[PDB]
Amino acid sequence: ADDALAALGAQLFVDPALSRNATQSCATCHDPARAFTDPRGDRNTPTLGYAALVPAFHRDANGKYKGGQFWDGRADDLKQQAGQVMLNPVEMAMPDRAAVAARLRDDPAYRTGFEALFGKGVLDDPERAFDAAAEALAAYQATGEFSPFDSKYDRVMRGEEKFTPLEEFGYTVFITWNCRLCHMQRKQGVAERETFTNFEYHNIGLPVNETAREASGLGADHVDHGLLARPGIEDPAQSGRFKVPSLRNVAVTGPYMHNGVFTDLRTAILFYNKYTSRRPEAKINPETGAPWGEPEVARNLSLAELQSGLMLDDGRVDALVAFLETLTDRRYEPLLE
Amino acid sequence: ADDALAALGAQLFVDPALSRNATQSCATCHDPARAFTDPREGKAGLAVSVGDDGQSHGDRNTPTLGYAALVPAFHRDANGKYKGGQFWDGRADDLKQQAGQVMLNPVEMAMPDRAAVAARLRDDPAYRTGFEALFGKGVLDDPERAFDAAAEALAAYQATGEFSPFDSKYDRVMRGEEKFTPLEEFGYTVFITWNCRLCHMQRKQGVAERETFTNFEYHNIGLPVNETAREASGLGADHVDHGLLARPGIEDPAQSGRFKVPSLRNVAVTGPYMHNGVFTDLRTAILFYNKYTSRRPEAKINPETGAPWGEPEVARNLSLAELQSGLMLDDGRVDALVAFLETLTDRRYEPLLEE
Amino acid sequence: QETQGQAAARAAAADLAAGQDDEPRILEAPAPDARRVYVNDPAHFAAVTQQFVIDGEAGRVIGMIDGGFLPNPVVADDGSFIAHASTVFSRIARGERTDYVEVFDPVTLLPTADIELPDAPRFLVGTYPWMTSLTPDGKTLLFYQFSPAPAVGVVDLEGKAFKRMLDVPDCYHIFPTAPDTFFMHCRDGSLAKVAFGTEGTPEITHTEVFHPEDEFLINHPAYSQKAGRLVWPTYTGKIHQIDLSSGDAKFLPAVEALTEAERADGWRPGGWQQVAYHRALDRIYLLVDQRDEWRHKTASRFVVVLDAKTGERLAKFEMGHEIDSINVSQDEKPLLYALSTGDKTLYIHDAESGEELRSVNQLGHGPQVITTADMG
Amino acid sequence: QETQGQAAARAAAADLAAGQDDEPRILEAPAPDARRVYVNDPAHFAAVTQQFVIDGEAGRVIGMIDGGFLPNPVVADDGSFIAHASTVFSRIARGERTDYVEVFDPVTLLPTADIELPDAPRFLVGTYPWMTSLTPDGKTLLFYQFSPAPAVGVVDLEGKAFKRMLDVPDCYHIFPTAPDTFFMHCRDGSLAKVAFGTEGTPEITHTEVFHPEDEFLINHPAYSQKAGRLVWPTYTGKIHQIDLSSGDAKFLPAVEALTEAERADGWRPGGWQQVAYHRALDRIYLLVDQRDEWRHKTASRFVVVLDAKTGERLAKFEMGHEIDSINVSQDEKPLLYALSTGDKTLYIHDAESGEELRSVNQLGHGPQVITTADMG
Amino acid sequence: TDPRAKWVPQDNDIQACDYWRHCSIDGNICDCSGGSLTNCPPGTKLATASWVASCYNPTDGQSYLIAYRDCCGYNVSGRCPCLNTEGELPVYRPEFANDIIWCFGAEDDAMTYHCTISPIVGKASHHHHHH
Amino acid sequence: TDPRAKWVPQDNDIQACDYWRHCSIDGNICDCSGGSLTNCPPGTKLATASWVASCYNPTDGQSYLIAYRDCCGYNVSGRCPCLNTEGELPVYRPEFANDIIWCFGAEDDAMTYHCTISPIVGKAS
Ligand code: HEC
Ligand code: HEC
Ligand code: HEC
Ligand code: HEC
Ligand SMILES: [Ca+2]
Ligand SMILES: [Ca+2]
Ligand code: NA
Ligand code: NA
Ligand code: NA
Ligand code: NA
Repeated sequence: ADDALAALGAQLFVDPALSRNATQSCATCHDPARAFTDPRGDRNTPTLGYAALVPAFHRDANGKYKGGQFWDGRADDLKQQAGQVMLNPVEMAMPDRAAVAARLRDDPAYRTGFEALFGKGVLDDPERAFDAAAEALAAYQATGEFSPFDSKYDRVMRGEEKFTPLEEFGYTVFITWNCRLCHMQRKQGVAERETFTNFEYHNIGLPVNETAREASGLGADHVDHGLLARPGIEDPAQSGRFKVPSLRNVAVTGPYMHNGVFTDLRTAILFYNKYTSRRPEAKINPETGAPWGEPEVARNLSLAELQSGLMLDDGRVDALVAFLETLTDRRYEPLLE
Repeated sequence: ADDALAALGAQLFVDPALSRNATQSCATCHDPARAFTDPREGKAGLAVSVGDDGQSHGDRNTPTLGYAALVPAFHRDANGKYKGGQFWDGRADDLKQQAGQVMLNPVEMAMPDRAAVAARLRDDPAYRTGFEALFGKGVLDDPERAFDAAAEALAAYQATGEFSPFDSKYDRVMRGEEKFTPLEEFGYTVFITWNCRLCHMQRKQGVAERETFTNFEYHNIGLPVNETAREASGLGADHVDHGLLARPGIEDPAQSGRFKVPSLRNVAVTGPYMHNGVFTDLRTAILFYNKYTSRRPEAKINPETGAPWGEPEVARNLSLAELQSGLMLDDGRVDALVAFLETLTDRRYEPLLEE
Repeated sequence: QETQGQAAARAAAADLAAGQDDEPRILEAPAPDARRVYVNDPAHFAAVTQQFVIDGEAGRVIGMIDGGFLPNPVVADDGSFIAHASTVFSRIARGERTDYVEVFDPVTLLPTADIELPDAPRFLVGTYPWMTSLTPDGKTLLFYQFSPAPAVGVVDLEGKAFKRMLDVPDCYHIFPTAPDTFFMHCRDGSLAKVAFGTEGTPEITHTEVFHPEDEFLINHPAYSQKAGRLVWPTYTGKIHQIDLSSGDAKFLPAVEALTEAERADGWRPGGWQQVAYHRALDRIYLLVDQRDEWRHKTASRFVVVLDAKTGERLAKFEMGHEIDSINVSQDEKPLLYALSTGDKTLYIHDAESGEELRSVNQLGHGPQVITTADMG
Repeated sequence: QETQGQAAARAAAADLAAGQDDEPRILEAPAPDARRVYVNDPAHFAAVTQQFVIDGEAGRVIGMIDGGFLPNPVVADDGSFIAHASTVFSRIARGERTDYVEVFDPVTLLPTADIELPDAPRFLVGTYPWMTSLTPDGKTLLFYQFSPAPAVGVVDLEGKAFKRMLDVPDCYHIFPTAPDTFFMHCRDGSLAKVAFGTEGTPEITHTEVFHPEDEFLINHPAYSQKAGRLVWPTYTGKIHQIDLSSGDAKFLPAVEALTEAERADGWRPGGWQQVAYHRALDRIYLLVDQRDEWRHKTASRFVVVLDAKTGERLAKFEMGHEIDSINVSQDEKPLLYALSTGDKTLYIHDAESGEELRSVNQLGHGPQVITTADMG
Repeated sequence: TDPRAKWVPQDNDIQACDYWRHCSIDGNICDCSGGSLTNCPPGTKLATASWVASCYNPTDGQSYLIAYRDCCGYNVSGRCPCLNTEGELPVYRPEFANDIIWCFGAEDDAMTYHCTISPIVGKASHHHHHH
Repeated sequence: TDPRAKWVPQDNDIQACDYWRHCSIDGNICDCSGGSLTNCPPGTKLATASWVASCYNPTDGQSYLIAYRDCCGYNVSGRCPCLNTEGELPVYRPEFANDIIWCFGAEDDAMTYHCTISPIVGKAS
């Protein structure tokens, strides 16, 4: 049932029959050749790699939200996410659960596969069929293939090899500068399966991505409120906050941030200097030669963490890039420059 | 010489032939019954004295002669502070020069010139004998020598023990003959720990052999004009008594308004107080110093008048470093200082303390 | 047996082996309780100073408070806050002086008020606890001024504002008994009762003179505001007790902390906070030793404990260190605190047996003043 | 044999017996000379600190200067003034921060300038002499800033005004060589020459890289501004000498303060100010001891003396105490100053024989920095 | 006691200067002024800046990254003073340097030094300093 | 050495706590920070206020009044600390009390304690 459930999810994952007009599968936007992101909507498509390590969405005892799926956490976990994305008009866009069940019923392999795991006639019950498909998709993403922990960083932490001087400097910067306040699992101690995110929600004051927003059709009067958009969240302190992404594979999953606003990994690193540096250049996005832009949501910024008092000089930017490239899974190392 | 010269001075000191109309001697204004000060009521009370012409009033209060012989000759010390001399403004270098100045001053003894003084000395057979034995035959025919000799004799007389007996209760107590009352002892401790000691003790540190409760310096403590005395003196509403700057030869504007720190010996019996006789009562002179330290409204009010003390006559060069001590004398400490200053009264003047 | 440092190592090691995570953060002090004790370090007149907040049960520093030049600490008896009157200058020890009162939350230690006192009015003196004092309701702080004359400053902690200076006679120390009344000790040997309003000359009355000029009352009497009991030793260990709990001073019989034989053999109190008073047991504790008559500020090695009502000696403890100040917790089976200025160590003893239980070292440069709350 | 305190007692007794009066007053320090030495006490990171002014010939404290948190002292080589950049806060160690430069008259010790530095721009670090530096004409003080990035502030001592901050690369320390030029040491192993105007980004030029990334250059090199000589030891006692006298860096031949045999037997430099240089003798002094490679900040008990031109060892002195910092006077027959942080004492040695002549104790809480003027 | 001897870590007392996580501490141990091994005392401000050392833990034979953080905004505690410098590099390699007052990022711009905490942030070592 | 023993004056070293003029000093001896027995160190301000003690001089068997004065406006010197209390009375007899910071009258309103000088002002009586 473990292997079998995941194997069913693997077949679903590449099947365009789960899309409104049979045009795209999960693999369309999450290409395994590109760390399960889009090699070719208002938000950037995130990697599926290591998404299975994220806890279910919850409010912790200090009142911080953590975990969940989607950039705004609107899904509790992978199973709930799969159901949402199959029905979401901006992704798979299936009109309803009965339509999904009907596509499944049309395929003799799915009758066999789903009945063996969930019982005879499961595909005749739209709620049970849809829930089973979401569960199989979640199981598939929870396999080792999606989270293999075989990057250079992994090998170095196992003592199998060593960082280069530049990578070791980048590692030391990462763990002593503000990056570790958000892009490490734990506050202290050593994580067993580190994915370079504390699963929290933070507004880092990103500007709108003009061209993506234009193309989304959402209208220029649209504002993306991040976590506040999750149904049931009403707390106005959550407005503009987004889930901290895992930095695993980050070197190969550009463009960056929730809206794809920066094309280059170095730009994403330099953005943090806008909070710390007094140089005129720290104000300028190097990809455009113009000021970064005012925050899309000008409240709830994580100023305590971001206004660290220290600017990254170019050498430390080079070092962080080198360190972030060591978090690339083995099968993606050929993609590095 | 020594005894004989002082004895000649004793005779001169009481001789009204040294005044133009022969109405007054040194002893008229410096009455031995009143610690050598002037008991006579004039147009300004006891604040200022009346001269030989019976009309002219001085603009300053007649000081005691007791202990004036312990004052050093006038000089500038190496720190640029002036010290010593005679008169409230130091305009006489020493007692001998002071004596000549007062004999010729038209506001006081009013002798017209040295020859006139020599003429009076020549009229008296005892003076012919006394001066000739000390200064030589024919001294009284030379007005310069006669006059200088007379001033020298008067200075010598003031340097005798009678004028500086050191027999006050204070001196008795320091010799271990008696004890202070607890109130006197508290007054003494306050005097030596509060700012009074910075001006009214001979030395800055160490112990004086013959303390006279003055360091002989010149300070402006910011006193107002005594208006009834200033009216009596006739010097005018626009007059400013510049204190030490009025000494000939002193030209430094920083000396304006500074007067010689008086010895406090016999202070309890020599009121009224200050260089212009402005305060009748000893307690009022002590309370004056609280105007620099107390924040209470009453501290700016002269208790004798019920009005503000008054603008200083000279607002520049005040000794603020010493005066603005940060600490106010409460009534207990004022009582104590009065008791202590009363102990500086020579034995022969103790009966004056009753009144 | 295991020290705090050892127990903490054992716990962090257990956390590490178990993979337990915790967030680095700012701790809260534990809730004020009867066994909390504060030690102030005037640091031998340094321009800046420190207070240590100590759990007397565990013998653990649980927090600190910085202060300026010779600040006066106070601690509300009910545990609700602590405060001090303090003084700073614009260039360390020179330049513009600012005197101020800070009020602190007793768990976060954050200042909840900072109240400027106009015209730099604090009396700067080696620290005497009853030179700055809270009223019983905790709403007002009263502080002493010496220059230009004795005066008492009134600070409204509730409204967070300086109110006024009161003129007083030539008197010293401030023992509040009500929201608007306190007592002082006067140079003439009486106490003065001062009842004051927002404006107006305060009403001042004096007791009879209760000691002559050659009997010397120490700068550190004990005062229990909740009992209204003022316990005032002299240099020889004679102890005056004054009951202010009715609002007017009633005098109790004077007692002797030392026997006639001990005084003949040179026993005298000495130190800084030489006396403590436990209110529920109605017991007095006095630091004493054999000493010359003018070595009255030296440390002592003994504490005598006496019944306040009868003067009967209940114990004489050999403290085993050079002790400058003592105080007690005001709970049932109290701790006796014994602070060494030279060792910079608070020794915490069982007050019944005198036994040293534990100690807290490295308390600044010259710690001198112990304060506890009477929460009962 | 007769100590300063005994000689003073005799003089006071003679004045009393003679009836000599004298006015209590504020003394002037004796004129600054080659043998004056300054000791700065960072007091183990206390919020307020002290500098001691000492007559090295008599071994006497002749004055003191108060400072704030981790101040940087500088001493004009010609004796005409001293200065520091210092930091205070409005409530001891909390509240609004003010950083400022004070210039002092070297005989009355009165501040003759107090120049605020905007936006609290100093680098707060355990004290390194060459993190704040005077230009050779004394008109300009340069100080290092670390946050948000390496930078150097320009303070005009003549006009008494902060001027501006200079952007620099990833470099450390400030060695001025001209009214408008200084050098810094860069992370990449080069020195940067920085030449600055009234206005404009400075002109910055790097030297060749002169040491590899695993050769570690200590925080306390010696620099003689009058010689243009930068003397820079590494953790192993290899010594870089850089000649700045032409206005550009010329790298002199490397010299080893320790032999290969000594290094294999564990000898390494260690302490705080580990290195001194005498300009007239062209001589290098280094504090060294046997120590593990990561005990480089512990005290050392030996000094080696070497000829700067040949590297030849001239002497090896057993200092007799745990010494953290050294320096020398710059006159002929120099003194060798050996400061112990732990003992709070400056030991004053004959530099030629190395023998201890005298010492000055009670130098605050953790004294660490010695500064002398090069007046010849 | 021999201050120049190779430092010998222990895992039995966090208030002592040879406790294994203090291998590059400079200042005062927070646990001695009302903090704990990894928390600041009340009234102080926890800096976000840090310095790091790879400290060998004798208990388990592993080397852990300790990213020291200062607690700031109070005068130095004066209790449990310690200075160790295992793998400590000069100021131009500031990620390893421990004379710097690492109070950046502390609330209220606190920048005075009170004490330091010793939290673990990783299990690694460095080229210049490995067990 | 025994702190509780009767204090024993000497007239041979002014930097020691048993020097005869220090009989009621509280703080630090100015001679140890660049002052002298009776002068303040540079940079400090001489108070005009004083406290007094009668101190016995073993050189001449005379008791003299020492009118202590503080030097003010600097943090406490930390060198030669001493505290003696011969004849010292509590704060309500302030003229003999020595825990008070007697910096009144110092120039520039200086009120922090640096050290104390020990000048004679008279013979005791
Ligand atoms: C048309 C492109 C597209 C298709 C097809 C698509 N996705 Fe996504 N995926 C996205 C975008 C865009 C987001 C982020 C959307 C947001 O945050 O609102 C997303 C987010 C997710 C996430 C959240 C990961 C995280 O870190 O937040 C998961 C898991 C996910 N996709 C899985 C799936 C699965 C399983 C399928 C097939 C059922 C699927 N995707 C189909 C574009 C797509
Ligand atoms: C205050 C928490 C916080 C801090 C500190 C922080 N980040 Fe981030 N980071 C985020 C969040 C949240 C996002 C997603 C922001 C968004 O898209 O709205 C993000 C996005 C990124 C991305 C883009 C990842 C992707 O998949 O799009 C990179 C690269 C990154 N961070 C690196 C760093 C580095 C390097 C540092 C240290 C300079 C750092 N961050 C500091 C919270 C933080
Ligand atoms: C008319 C009254 C009068 C007569 C007569 C008089 N004096 Fe004076 N005496 C004064 C006054 C007034 C002063 C203060 C004047 C001043 O300071 O300007 C004075 C001051 C002095 C002083 C200075 C004392 C001090 O402390 O400054 C001496 C000495 C002196 N008189 C001695 C004499 C002698 C000797 C005679 C007789 C030759 C004499 N006086 C006659 C009124 C008089
Ligand atoms: C700054 C120096 C100074 C200080 C301090 C000082 N005095 Fe005086 N005192 C003087 C001078 C000068 C005079 C005469 C002033 C004048 O008349 O112009 C004077 C006059 C007096 C007189 C009047 C004496 C007379 O014969 O008329 C008394 C009484 C007196 N002082 C008492 C004291 C007492 C008591 C204190 C301490 C509370 C004190 N003084 C402080 C300088 C000082
Ligand atoms: Ca991306
Ligand atoms: Ca008179
Ligand atoms: Na775009
Ligand atoms: Na919502
Ligand atoms: Na009149
Ligand atoms: Na003139």
